[PDB]
Amino acid sequence: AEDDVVTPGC
Amino acid sequence: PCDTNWRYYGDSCYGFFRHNLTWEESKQYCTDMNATLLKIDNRNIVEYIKARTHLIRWVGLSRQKSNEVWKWEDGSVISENMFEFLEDGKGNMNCAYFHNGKMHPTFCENKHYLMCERKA
Ligand SMILES: *[C@H]1O[C@H](CO[C@]2(C(=O)O)C[C@H](O)[C@@H](NC(C)=O)[C@H]([C@H](O)[C@H](O)CO)O2)[C@H](O)[C@H](O[C@@H]2O[C@H](CO)[C@H](O)[C@H](O)[C@H]2O)[C@H]1NC(C)=O
Repeated sequence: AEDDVVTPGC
Repeated sequence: PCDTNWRYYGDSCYGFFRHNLTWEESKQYCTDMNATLLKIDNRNIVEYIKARTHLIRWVGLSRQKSNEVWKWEDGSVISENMFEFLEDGKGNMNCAYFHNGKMHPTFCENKHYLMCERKA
């Protein structure tokens, strides 16, 4: 769950 | 009960962070977030964390000197029935991380990812 979290740019 | 994207488990709220920080920097990071580095004091929390992450992450275990006891951030000495989960280290490896179900002593000035804990 925690390792592959892809976050959008701001 | 938890801030957004902090995971609600048992008593507490867990935050996970991929910043490459030294142990002391990680301690401060958690403190800046009104949290502390993790206490892995029982089999339940071992399995919870293990199920959730496979990357090396710092926990709140350190010793003042290689010949002194390992302590958690709350001042408590590591429990007897948790020694099974602690690998042996060399001298001057005085900080520990969690990786795939065990804790490993390493250099405090090495950098790793981390996670933090606070009450709900
Ligand atoms: C979007 O954020 C990610 C970091 O994601 C996480 C993390 O540290 O792993 C996800 C965690 O669940 C979250 N934790 C909590 C408690 O919410 C943390 C937390 O939001 C921050 O750590 C607080 O600062 O965030 C990346 O930082 C990502 O940046 C990109 O990272 C890539 C590989 O990870 C690569 O390095 C890219 O070049 C880099 O930009 C960020 N996304 C963007 C586009 O900035």
